[PDB]
Amino acid sequence: LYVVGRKKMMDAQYKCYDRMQQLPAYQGEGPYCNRTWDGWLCWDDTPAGVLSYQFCPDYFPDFDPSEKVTKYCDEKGVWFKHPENNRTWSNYTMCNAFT
Amino acid sequence: TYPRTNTGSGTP
Ligand code: NA
Repeated sequence: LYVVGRKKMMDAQYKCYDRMQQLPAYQGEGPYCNRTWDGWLCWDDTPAGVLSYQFCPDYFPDFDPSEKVTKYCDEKGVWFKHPENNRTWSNYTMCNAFT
Repeated sequence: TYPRTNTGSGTP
């Protein structure tokens, strides 16, 4: 089932780049975080100061696809970075918190 | 039951 999860992940990755290529530039106002593939999920252009969220993916057997992933776009329009390694980091912790 | 997926630093 890990072979299938990886395949799902690679399909989503390809689909994410297609989506990011085809959608017009951001139409909103003020600072914002850029659309991005984070490694597991696609995120759209997001206004500064918004905590975006979407369903957990089903790539992994301990992930609950009915839980939510969050990703914080800070008030300068910069995606949250994990303080441990200073790289952009989405919050998947609830995906397998209660397994 | 399965191995636990890492969601910490160095993951997406
Ligand atoms: Na493409």
